[PDB]
Amino acid sequence: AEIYNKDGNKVDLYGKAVGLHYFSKGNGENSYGGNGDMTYARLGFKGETQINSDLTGYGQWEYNFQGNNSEGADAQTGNKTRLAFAGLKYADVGSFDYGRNYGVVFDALGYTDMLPEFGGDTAYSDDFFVGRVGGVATYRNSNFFGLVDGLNFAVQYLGKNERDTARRSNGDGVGGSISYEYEGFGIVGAYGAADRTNLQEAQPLGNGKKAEQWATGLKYDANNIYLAANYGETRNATPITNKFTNTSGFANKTQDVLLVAQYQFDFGLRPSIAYTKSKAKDVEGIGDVDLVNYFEVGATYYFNKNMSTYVDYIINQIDSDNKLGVGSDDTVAVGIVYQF
Amino acid sequence: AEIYNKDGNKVDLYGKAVGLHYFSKGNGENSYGGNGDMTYARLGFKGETQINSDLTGYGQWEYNFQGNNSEGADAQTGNKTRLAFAGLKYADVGSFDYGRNYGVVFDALGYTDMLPEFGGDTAYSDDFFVGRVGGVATYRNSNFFGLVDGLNFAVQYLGKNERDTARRSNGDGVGGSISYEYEGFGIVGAYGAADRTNLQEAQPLGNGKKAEQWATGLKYDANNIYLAANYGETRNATPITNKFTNTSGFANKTQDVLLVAQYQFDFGLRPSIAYTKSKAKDVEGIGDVDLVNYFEVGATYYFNKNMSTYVDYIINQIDSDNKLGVGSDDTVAVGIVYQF
Amino acid sequence: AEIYNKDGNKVDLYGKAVGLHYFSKGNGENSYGGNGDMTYARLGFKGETQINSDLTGYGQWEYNFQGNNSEGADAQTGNKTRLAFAGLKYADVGSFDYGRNYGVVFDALGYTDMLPEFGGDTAYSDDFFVGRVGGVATYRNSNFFGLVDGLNFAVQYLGKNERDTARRSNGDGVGGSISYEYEGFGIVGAYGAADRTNLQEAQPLGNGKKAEQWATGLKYDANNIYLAANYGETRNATPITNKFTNTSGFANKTQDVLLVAQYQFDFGLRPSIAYTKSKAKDVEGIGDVDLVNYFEVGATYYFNKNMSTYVDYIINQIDSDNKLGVGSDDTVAVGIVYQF
Repeated sequence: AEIYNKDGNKVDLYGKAVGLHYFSKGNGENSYGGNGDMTYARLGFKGETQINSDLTGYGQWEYNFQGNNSEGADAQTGNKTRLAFAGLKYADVGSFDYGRNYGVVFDALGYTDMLPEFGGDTAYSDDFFVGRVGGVATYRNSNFFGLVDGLNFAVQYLGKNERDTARRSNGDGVGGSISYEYEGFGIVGAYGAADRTNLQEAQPLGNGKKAEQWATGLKYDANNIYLAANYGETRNATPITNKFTNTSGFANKTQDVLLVAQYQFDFGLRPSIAYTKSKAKDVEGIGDVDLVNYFEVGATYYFNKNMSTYVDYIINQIDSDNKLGVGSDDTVAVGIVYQF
Repeated sequence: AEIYNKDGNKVDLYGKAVGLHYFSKGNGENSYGGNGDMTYARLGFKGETQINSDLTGYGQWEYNFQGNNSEGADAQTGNKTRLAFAGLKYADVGSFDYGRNYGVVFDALGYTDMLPEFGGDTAYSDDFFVGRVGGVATYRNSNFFGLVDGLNFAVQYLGKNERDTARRSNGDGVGGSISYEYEGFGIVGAYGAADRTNLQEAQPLGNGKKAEQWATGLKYDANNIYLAANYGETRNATPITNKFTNTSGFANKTQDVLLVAQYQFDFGLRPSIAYTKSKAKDVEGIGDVDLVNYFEVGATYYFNKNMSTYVDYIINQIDSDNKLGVGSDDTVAVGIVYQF
Repeated sequence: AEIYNKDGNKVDLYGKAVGLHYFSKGNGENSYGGNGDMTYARLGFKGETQINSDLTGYGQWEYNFQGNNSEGADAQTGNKTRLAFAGLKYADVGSFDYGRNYGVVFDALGYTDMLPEFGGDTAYSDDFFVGRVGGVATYRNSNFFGLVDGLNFAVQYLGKNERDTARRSNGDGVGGSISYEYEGFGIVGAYGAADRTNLQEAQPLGNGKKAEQWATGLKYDANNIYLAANYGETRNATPITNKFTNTSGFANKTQDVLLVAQYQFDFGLRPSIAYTKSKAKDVEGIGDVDLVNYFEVGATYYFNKNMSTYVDYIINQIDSDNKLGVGSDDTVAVGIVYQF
């Protein structure tokens, strides 16, 4: 909500309290999403100041507070800053921002990251360019310097983040996206490549000095209908774990497909149908194996802009004999959301 | 404070900065409350949106930031989300919310949880139904569907929270409260029962498959006078530790009494007198032993709605030979509170 | 930004999102500031309520959220409450506040703590009176009870904070500051002395039962010019580490000098030149050694009150053979700041 707007500066202080519960069978160790309380809250601010008629400065910060921990020792589990960046936007020359932000390959993966609760499975955090990452310098142009309405592009510089863990690290890299929107249609293409750290190369799964990710996207977004498809491939970038062996690393290559179809009724209801499949190829010792593979059916009911409820159901197609130990059980999520 | 109210949505962003210091003798390892700096801050939001004339949606989130840690390694000690829930309220049919919220037995224990600093000793966090807990689904009715003014009830469903620690866990359970208010008087009754996890049953103190808690409450709240009494009993629910042995678990049964008498002067001062006693019975190897036992004398001075100061003094009656090692020294707390 | 002002209470909710990157050579283990992403965000509130015409109550809380951690296990690294206090201000009698606040010796060290990114090197956190500390009771008088315009003083009581670490602990102590301001000129003097804990005395570096810190300050602050000098000395208070040996403790004595010269152009640019040097003396086994020693050159460009960018460059004069292992490489910091 906009809580301040004076002298050229506007601040939006936003957040949500999500009462959320996952229903699966087991111990929930063989299901898609897990089981039990998943309640969380979000808090963030978004600021924008008009320096002059052509120049805008902006900043954004967003945090995740889990609401399913006790008030004991595990109290901070899962808490974290999601976004933290500041930038400048100038006329039709473009915008530049630096900090913790979305990788450029999410410019394409955002097309299908619209399910009520699940979906967006290949947009991993701290995984080069597909999700939220630290230390990215992003340059974005809209409408090709004001000359081609609807044609955008971006280039992103990713600085090395040598962390304690192979999973959360990355070396330097460069990525870019180009997209075109016209009358409800949109097409995007996005590609990133980066070096891998020593710690990443010491991992038993995956071999290579460079990580690459690319995705394509196609959508139709108008007349209360939302249809979108993504196709992407990664080399040495998708994090995987062999549960049997307890060995971890990156998939040599993945081939990813995500499809979503939703419809927004005027009275508030928004059904959703999706299909997601991600398969790893050439995994040392396993060969080809599915990482993700389901059908989704769900609905969101929007009481208004501040309140909603949803049910999200994953009809998991992972087989029980999946070679990496990837869970095969279904998951149903039910949620009540207040937001401002 | 209400910082936003537009288009049917109102957001209250609230908080406090509490400069707080406990005074006790020792090393403060044999006193009631401890000793030294206890400064903390609170931040929270409360939202409510009017969907239509009969239907309200709401959400609340509240966090505790300790202000007595260094900026080093111990910086997060004691920080945590206290509340995180969202719900819907419909006409006279009732309200339903889900998330981290107060257990239904706090519907009765809240009567005497009014001391300036201490008190509310049996309303433990993450302890089934007596305090703040995760994964509770709460249904509350006011005025018996609009037919009986002042008669309320609630039913609460508690989902299993299988945590790392016996102390912070719980199995499934159901609890309820009924209360009646009339012209300054109020009477409540509240009861909850839940399964205990394996980890809870593996503990050396306490034996049983089910945890039960109930409390009764009586109050008089009018004419600047506040008088309240609680009587409650628990089976297998109150967490205890034998400091000598360093063995921990739950008290087979407890018998709890809490009394409070306060008076609010018009000029700002609010003296308080209270008495609290909680005794465990049938503790393996100890027999009957006091957990809590004191007299309280205190005062709060309210400069206005935003500022106050208080002194809270605990005249501890625990004996020095208490068998579980429960501290016997007095504690004095002094506090300066700014809130919004 | 002031987001609430009604019925005598005003709340300022403030913050910033700082996209920040340090450039140094190495592994950055021999540079002044380190290397890589240093993005962070700040969130805080400042409240003030007018109780009556002579009496004001106030509270402040401020937190640091790092933006250069992954969303994994290291997510909280560096997060912490910086300030948390509440107080009362009465007419010309003075103000009193208690909580986590700046030590009184920062009353003098604040003179030169004005660099764009670095500087303020001897104002360590959780180090008795020179920086932010927990459990301080501060009394401050302005204009000598309203009788001497520009003459101020403060007295501060520091309570023992017996922490897990020698570095973040302190015993009881008392400190004070006196300062005088007149037509752009300001002179301050500040001194604090405290007991040291057992854990502090068990450390291999430094010998003594009491920690002392004092600093003097002189500034000229008017006509867009800012010039300031600090001179200070510490006994048993400055934390040091011998990287070779991996032994840690406090410097027996330090002699500290800090100089800053800045100029504010009307168009937004504010160049800065500074010099800082801190030398430890009588360090067990080393003799005299430099802790800090550089020249700074930098600039901040202020687009307006909400947006700025800066470059801060440290021309390090530490030699490569420095006996404690103190880094000798330069550091360049570049920052884009949105604030509200």
